[PDB]
Amino acid sequence: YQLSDYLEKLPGTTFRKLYQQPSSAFAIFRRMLPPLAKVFVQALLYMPQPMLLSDLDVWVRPRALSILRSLHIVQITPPGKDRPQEVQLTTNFRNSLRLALEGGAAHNSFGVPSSLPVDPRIDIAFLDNYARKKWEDILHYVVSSVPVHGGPKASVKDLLLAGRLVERRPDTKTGIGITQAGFTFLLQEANAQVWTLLLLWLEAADQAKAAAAAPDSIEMLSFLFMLASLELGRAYDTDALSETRRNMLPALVDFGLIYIPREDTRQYFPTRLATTLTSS
Repeated sequence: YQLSDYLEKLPGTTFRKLYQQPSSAFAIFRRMLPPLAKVFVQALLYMPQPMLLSDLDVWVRPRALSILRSLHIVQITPPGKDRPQEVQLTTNFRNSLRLALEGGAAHNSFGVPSSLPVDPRIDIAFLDNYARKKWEDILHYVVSSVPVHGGPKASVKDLLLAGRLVERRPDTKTGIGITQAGFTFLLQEANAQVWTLLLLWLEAADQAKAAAAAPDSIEMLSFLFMLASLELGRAYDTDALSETRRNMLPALVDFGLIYIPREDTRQYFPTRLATTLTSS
């Protein structure tokens, strides 16, 4: 619904930057492309030259409903461009997806688990309370902007404001009132709610870059996919991340996708919000 809509707006140049990254290409591939599109793309990545449409039809076989829809989804997202009789895949996407399917991606590009002992008090229950309360607060905030005829971190308020889930208002003590977006946002399922905010967190950095040209969204998104491949209740090693990702842990903590302990900022714990992402 949301990620798809977001992606359908992205210009080619970004897609090819995003597909410098196996995990990304493989994540999209895995959990955007429908059962058939996968099948079509597999063969396509394997076969020698930009082959014949008719041969892809011979690949199709049964059921025979999505034969059209599958062409569109493929057409919009990847850099898998074609001209009648010829249907190519973009080097970047090919190269990226291959490495992924051959499990030959950088060793240090995944959630490196941590050797350090795990505080007995940090269980799935803790990591659920934490995350839950974190989201409670955000939801309470956007709620407390509904006319009545502390809350979250300042960085989130400003993000909701920028996102137009909330609008500045002269009348109200808060200085803030709910938008129709905000209403819609409040009705969405906890998954859709997290994506709604994350996509804003992304757009924000574009809206910034654009001006600041008087990390990029792609880096932020890649990392998100990574966090969706990690395991819940397991501690991961901070140092193994790239500077750009070490530099995103605060935002994701604010959002409740990550617990750090104060005791040891060598181990980051993804919450259920982080691992669910792509499975929803």
